[PDB]
Amino acid sequence: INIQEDKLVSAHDAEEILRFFNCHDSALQQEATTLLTQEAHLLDIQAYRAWLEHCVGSEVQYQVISRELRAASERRYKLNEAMNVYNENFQQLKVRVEHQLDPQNWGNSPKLRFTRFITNVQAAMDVNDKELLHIRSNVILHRARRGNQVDVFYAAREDKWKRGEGGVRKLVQRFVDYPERILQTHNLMVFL
Amino acid sequence: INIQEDKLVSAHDAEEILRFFNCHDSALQQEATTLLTQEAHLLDIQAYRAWLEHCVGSEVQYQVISRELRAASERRYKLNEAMNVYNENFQQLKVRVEHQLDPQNWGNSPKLRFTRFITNVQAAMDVNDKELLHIRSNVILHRARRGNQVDVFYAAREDKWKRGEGGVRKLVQRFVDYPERILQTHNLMVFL
Amino acid sequence: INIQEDKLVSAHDAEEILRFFNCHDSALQQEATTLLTQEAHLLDIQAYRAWLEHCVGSEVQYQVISRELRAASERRYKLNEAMNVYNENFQQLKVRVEHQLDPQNWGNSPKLRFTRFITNVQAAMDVNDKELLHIRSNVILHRARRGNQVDVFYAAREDKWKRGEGGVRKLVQRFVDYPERILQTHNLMVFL
Amino acid sequence: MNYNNKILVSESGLSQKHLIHGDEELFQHELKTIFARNWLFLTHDSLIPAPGDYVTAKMGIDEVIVSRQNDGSIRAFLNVCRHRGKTLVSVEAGNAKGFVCSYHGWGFGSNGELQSVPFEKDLYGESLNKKCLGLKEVARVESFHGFIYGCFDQEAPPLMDYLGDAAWYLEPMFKHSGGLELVGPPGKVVIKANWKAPAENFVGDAYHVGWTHASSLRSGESIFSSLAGNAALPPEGAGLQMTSKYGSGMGVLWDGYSGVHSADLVPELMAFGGAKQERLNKEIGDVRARIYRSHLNCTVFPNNSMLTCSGVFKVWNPIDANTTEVWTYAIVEKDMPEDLKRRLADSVQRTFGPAGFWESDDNDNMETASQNGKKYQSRDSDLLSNLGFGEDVYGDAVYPGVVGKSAIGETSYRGFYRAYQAHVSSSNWAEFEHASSTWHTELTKT
Amino acid sequence: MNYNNKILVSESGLSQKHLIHGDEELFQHELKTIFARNWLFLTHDSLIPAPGDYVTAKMGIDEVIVSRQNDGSIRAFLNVCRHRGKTLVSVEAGNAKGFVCSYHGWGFGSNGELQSVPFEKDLYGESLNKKCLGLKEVARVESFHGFIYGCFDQEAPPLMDYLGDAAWYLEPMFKHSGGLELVGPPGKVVIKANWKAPAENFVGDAYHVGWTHASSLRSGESIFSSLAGNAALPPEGAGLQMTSKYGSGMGVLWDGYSGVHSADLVPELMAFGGAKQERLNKEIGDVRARIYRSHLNCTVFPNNSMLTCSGVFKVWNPIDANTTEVWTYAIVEKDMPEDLKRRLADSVQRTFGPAGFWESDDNDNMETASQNGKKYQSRDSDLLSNLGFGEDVYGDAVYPGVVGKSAIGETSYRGFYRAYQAHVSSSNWAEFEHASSTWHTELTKT
Amino acid sequence: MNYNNKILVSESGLSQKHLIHGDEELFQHELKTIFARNWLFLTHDSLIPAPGDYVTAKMGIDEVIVSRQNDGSIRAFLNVCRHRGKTLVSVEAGNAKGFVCSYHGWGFGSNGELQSVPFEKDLYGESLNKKCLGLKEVARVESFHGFIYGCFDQEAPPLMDYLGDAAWYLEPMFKHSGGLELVGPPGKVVIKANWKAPAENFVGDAYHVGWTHASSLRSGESIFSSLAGNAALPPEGAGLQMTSKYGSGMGVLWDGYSGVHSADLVPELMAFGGAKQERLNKEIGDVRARIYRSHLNCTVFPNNSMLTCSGVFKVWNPIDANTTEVWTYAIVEKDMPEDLKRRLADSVQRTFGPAGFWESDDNDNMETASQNGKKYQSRDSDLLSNLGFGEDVYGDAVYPGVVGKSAIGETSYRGFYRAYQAHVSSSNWAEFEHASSTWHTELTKT
Ligand SMILES: C=Cc1ccccc1
Ligand SMILES: C=Cc1ccccc1
Ligand SMILES: C=Cc1ccccc1
Ligand code: FES
Ligand code: FES
Ligand code: FES
Ligand SMILES: [Fe+3]
Ligand SMILES: [Fe+3]
Ligand SMILES: [Fe+3]
Repeated sequence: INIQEDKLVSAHDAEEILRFFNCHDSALQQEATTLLTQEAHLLDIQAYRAWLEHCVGSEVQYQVISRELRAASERRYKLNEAMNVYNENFQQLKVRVEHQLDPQNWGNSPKLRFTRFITNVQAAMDVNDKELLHIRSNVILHRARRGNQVDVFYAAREDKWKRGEGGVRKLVQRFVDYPERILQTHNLMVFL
Repeated sequence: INIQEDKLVSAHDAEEILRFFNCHDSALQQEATTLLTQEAHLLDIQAYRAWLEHCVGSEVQYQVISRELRAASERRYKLNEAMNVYNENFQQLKVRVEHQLDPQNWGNSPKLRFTRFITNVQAAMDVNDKELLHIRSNVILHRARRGNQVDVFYAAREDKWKRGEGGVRKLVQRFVDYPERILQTHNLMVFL
Repeated sequence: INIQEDKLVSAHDAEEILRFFNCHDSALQQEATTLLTQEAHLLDIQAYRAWLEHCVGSEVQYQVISRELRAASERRYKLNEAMNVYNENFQQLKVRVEHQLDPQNWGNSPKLRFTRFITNVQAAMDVNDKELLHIRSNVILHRARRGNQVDVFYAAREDKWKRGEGGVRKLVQRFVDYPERILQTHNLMVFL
Repeated sequence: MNYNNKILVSESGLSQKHLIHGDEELFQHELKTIFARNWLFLTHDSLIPAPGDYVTAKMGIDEVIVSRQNDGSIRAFLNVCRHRGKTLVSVEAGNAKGFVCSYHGWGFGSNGELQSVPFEKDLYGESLNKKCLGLKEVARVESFHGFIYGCFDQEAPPLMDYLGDAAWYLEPMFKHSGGLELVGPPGKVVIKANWKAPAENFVGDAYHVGWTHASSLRSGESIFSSLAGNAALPPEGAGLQMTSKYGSGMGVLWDGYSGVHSADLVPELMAFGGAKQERLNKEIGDVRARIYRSHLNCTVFPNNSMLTCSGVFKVWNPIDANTTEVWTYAIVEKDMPEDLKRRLADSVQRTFGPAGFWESDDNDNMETASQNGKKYQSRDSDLLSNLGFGEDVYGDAVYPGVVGKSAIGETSYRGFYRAYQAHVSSSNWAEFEHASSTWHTELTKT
Repeated sequence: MNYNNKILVSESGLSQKHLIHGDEELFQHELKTIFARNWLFLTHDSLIPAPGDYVTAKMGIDEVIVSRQNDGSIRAFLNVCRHRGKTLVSVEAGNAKGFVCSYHGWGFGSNGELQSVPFEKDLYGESLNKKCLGLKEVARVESFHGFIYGCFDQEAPPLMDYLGDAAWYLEPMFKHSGGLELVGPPGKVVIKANWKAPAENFVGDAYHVGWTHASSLRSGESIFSSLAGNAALPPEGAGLQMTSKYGSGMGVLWDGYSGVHSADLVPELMAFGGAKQERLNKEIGDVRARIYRSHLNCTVFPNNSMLTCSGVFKVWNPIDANTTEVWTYAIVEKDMPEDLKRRLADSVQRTFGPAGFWESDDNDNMETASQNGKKYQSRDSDLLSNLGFGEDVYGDAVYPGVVGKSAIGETSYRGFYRAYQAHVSSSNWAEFEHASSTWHTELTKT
Repeated sequence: MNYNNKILVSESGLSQKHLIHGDEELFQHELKTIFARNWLFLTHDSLIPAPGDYVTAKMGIDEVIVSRQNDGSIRAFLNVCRHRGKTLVSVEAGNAKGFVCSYHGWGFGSNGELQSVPFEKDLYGESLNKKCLGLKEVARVESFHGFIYGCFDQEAPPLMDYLGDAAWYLEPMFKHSGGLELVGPPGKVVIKANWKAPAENFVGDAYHVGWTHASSLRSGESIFSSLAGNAALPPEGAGLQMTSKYGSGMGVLWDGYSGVHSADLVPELMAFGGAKQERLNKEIGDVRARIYRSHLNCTVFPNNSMLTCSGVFKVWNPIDANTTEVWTYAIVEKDMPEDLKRRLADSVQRTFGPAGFWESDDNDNMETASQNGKKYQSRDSDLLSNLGFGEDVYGDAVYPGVVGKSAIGETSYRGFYRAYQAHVSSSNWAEFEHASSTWHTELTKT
């Protein structure tokens, strides 16, 4: 990709493409698929502690941004381009997990229902850190509650996973640039 | 998973996780993916007879439940927790298939359009019955009819498949706990 | 499939089933998955030139139809059954790509956000043309723009891919029969 | 629209303006003159049998909490906190001695009383009059053989009188069978129809069965199956239709005890119903014992319907003029073997539940008939319900109410819509009564 | 709002209150005074050529069945059963001798007559007056060279008179070319705009083309392509604008026979149109033969538009004040080679269909201009259509109607909105006529 | 509904009819009497600091462009083209000397002037009066220490007077701290609540904190954490409540400088605020320096709220009676270290942003309390705000406004709703003033 020719493509997106076009490792794509499917299963059944213990690295940055709408031709206005819907370290994820599990979280009664659909999995080892695994995947996340509330979330996820305690691969970075500027789902209180 | 610690997790869900975390068989996950993709293809083109003949075991239980909303802290009220949207044996599935194919089913003219998206496939052989295959998968089911009617269904499916006539693996149990309590899709007249 | 018995099945759909039930090649399904995932990635980041260069054959027919609603029992009325939402050769795709990239395409500022979910991939080599690869897959396409506009498209894609320049497999035919008769997405200005 | 003057339903209930299924202003008017005035189904004893048991239910567009009291009675209250109006209860069923609001923590008893306010002494001192801050209570709650109905209007007739002539037909199954139980939880589905479309269909529409349900009749092998595709008209004396002063009505299809149930239940049911009928002959006489094991398609005005013997029990909960939330329960006879009750409940949902293949046959009929009521050229058009007019009787020696002695007709439509029009044009029960003093004469003209 | 008095459109059509694109009460009023009163496009002979052929169409928010009769005529009927109001036909096109309702099985003929009622003898006896139960028929159905229009109002002018001065401009392509065919089925898409936004755009908006469609002009290489990004103004005498008494109007862009079609069709089309023009010179004279092969952007009042030569044919079907269902067909000349017709049809959809890249350029313009009409500070604001005012003529020796002799202006907006205001403030055709007795004088002031 | 006569808010603001959260006609009336009349938050200097910088903002349901002029001033204009009403600007922020419409290419300056019209000379000649075609300008735009508010009503009091007694409480943080910056872009989420539900909650609801936010208090370890699950009532003198003539009000929680921030920020914040307080003692006195580092939950009437020290800044943008678009910014003190500002901004969004776990606790409370206002049996019910009534004072020697000298009460609800009712029943500012001439006496009765 030449972003001077492909005018709509950002430098960041072009860099990420390059990562997966190169050394395609079939076995790695399958390991990644397993990792993400099991992670999604834990989240869907609301096993948030198990998710932290099994899927999330101590050094994690879990980040979801919302980017301000700017002109495609904009070149002068240089103030903060995005805010962080999430930008969590492990302890901050733990706070959110405890908030979910608290018996006085009134919003969680009756129990919520989550269904996640993970697709378009791609995987590639980092060039310089042969222990760092890049995984890209897309998620549709369906949340249903209280009879007739239904919220569906859609996102692409740029992950880094690395082997941790016991040799288990764990999430050390998740980055999502949320595609909808104004949320129509009451909140973004779901783990993408 | 310890459900005393992971307070939001049901005993049933914790049992099902355990099934897939253990002996991971890559080839089995691929066989399962093929099985479910072909099943979904038959259903999407409304080949309901072919679906019965090729995908459904004579001993099948095809079950979709709707669970009443109860307090997370509820411990005393012990009446029927769920109703069966579906709870069909083979003959009952056949009745539904004949109803679909009947030329006086006025609702089927003009012809419906189905598109199914199957994701998050997991597969594991049963411990005790080495011929029983457990398959878990999620479905998004899109049904379009009559110009501007569009209904989208979302569900997780807990299946058991077993080799039948000709050695063909067939569905012997499907269990779905439908995530939305009040349906907003006119009906649930689709085979999840 | 016997379409005399399976009354709801079209001759075309029955023919396409037959294609994938026969020689199942696991490696081919994986190659196809990679091809479609990379194609979807290029489209999602709006690398339309790269998509043309890397994914689209010079002899392509890119076709999306909308079929008029007719009675299931209809046998006499024989006028044009469908119109072409798309029916593009390579040059016509190029026109559409240039239209997307034009700096005076006002609709593209602020920049659109695309997320594609590709599932149900099936692949089979053509019987007679051993260089022609048939690939079937389903797509959910999410387009978000201008704060609160969200459009979701759903479709099954019947593709033919063939090795071109440099031995790269490229799309030589895509056929989609769009499932919704009346679009509720403002337009169908997305590459399915 | 002036509801005092506007003729929405013509004399004798012969026709109705199509706008009644589409007009939102009329829907709003119905909240007052239909739903706030009449008896509405809440629950059954079997779903809240013990002290502290509660369910939530809709009454019109309002939500109520329905609770078994310590003394064995049932009281119902608006599911709305008396402080800043938050919804009190977010679940569908449970057991509790009270309900605490998740906003500021006010605690109400199962009896609706405001029992506790956090830090009351420090904050309100002695100034908060909790005695005046009880949950807004449903004025009237009565039981018909375990079936619990509510009414916001203190002036309503007792539930038994409200059922009028329909009660006589329901009693063999509801009372003399030893009693019914409601099997929950219900299926719940939203359809894009006016609540009146399914209500009118269940109250009196046998005509549609052979054609609408052709595919279900042919596929399921049930006992009404000879009707499939209008292949055969039921014989003379196959049944009757009735209607009543306050709008409730039903069709009676003689002997149809296995109802819509597929052949896999027919022999067992036909044996069970016949056995109980033989016992009932001695108690309530041959005719009423036969009614017990006859298929009744009934609407209890305004929006509760049922198919006895089939065991289908429906609430058509109104949302707006073209939106209805359908609740589906199963009814079973208490003395049926437990395994039969379970299979009957599943069969009710199989045929008429969220994925009920019979109920699906009705979708397009109800939705389009309703939505067409909004279309400009149809608003002032006349929906016809004249079938059988001029052949109805009143005061028959055997069968009470306004009765059409034929299985298929529109007798029950006419009585339903006569009552509907009388309510819509009235400001209170006294005016309804005045508007209804010649109700049966109006229905039996010509 | 008092529609007798409220000035929604100012004198000479110079401005309109922005609320007209957003006000739901006015939308409801338009159902009566615009859609129930005026001629609306239904179909073409080419889509229902044989006896029994039918299509469904919208007329306003109503749906009709449009059927070729045995005698060769066309009749149209509300798609609503006369019994309980169910939608009769659920498909878009077919061939049938009649239509049976899926609710209770009533059978209507292609001629709208109630022909059969299931078990009529046993149920209704001789009491059902089927003669009075025919489908509600569209009062007026007329053809303009194969293009079939309907009108619910028996009092409307004949379609030809209704087209007024616009007919003269359409005739070379619609009549003298040997005739047009409509290629179906149409594309169908919902946009979040008022129906008037695209109607006004097609009737008279050449100004927007260079800027709105900059990207499509630059990318497609069509013959109007010099306009891209307002790089170049069309020369003097590049075209004209016209409007008429009953609201129809159009722009004329001289010689633009290949229209919006991309370069891959330009040489073939320019050859074909020029060849036919050379023949037509002898028949209808040079000017009219030139009009035949000139690009006309036209709205047939109220909600049917077209681009001749480009071959785009549109119905803007109203749903509510900010919702419109867009139907897109292709028009082709009957004597074109079949392969050219096929490629032209695909090109119409390529440019202006559901994925029409030109039509997509217009989306935000129409949707936001419409939605802004609901915003509080904009409701009472004035949309301007004064371009070219004071330079229009009437009664010209060569070009009839109210005419602006320039390619770009707002002449056709003014005539469209003058007619719109006259209808909205009138209770019937007689009042419209009275309100329109000085229509051209009003438009040519100053 | 007659808004002159209808008592929507009872004397002394003691109660409000529940319908106010659900009634769409009243919502439409509020567009006129609340949103078109009062001061509404637009942006901050920090988001448009340089000439040409602009943002879009809502004012009620209207959208405006807010632009920094060359002279350093700020002007705001309807985001609507003066030609055919298209939305001019489709982005949220940028820098430009002007805005060109994508429909017909009209070019407006950053000063709102119509500066260019494509081909003006050839098309309009000299006839287009561009001087009269400037964008519709917001009549009043004023700054409160960098915070920019707009008002469509030229007759409004100056912003400073409008803030009334609330200004005294805001000044230590807004002015004497050296100044605040707004960190953008905001989070944006739609909730299904009336705008008044969160506005009333932020203006005066400390009561809900311990119970609603039990889980967030317990999980986050913030400094208000002893409140979790109503485990502990704040001591005597923990804070106060105030309200003002024009409706703005707030709670004051003494010393709570780290606010809702989780323990990871508590020590740093408590150190920083205390250090600045020690400097401020000498400047503005001990009490006001203490107010600077005290947690203020404030609503600037009608729909702008904030938590000082926590740094949460909210706009509750109205969509309809049960729909609100929530904008969330972070406020930081200009002289904080940049790293602290960044972490504070993230923490504001962590707690109260689109995925704010605290804000999520409030969802069901606001949404259901609002939606219940549409339910038939609740419309005429009374929402209570009587806590602390009869203990409020006015004209206190230290704390100005109508003041309740307790941390938890409903003082600020009463003043908010008193002002609301006075506006709703008034046609202009003069009538509001007349309706408010005994405002504090009304609030301090008994
Ligand atoms: C109204 C539904 C019905 C279903 C079966 C028999 C009679 C009536
Ligand atoms: C109004 C659309 C249009 C398109 C091309 C030429 C003239 C007008
Ligand atoms: C109204 C929200 C709030 C949050 C924290 C403290 C005081 C008030
Ligand atoms: S709203 Fe229920 S306690 Fe306040
Ligand atoms: S509604 Fe058509 S036959 Fe009854
Ligand atoms: S609408 Fe803006 S230039 Fe015409
Ligand atoms: Fe039915
Ligand atoms: Fe255009
Ligand atoms: Fe709160």
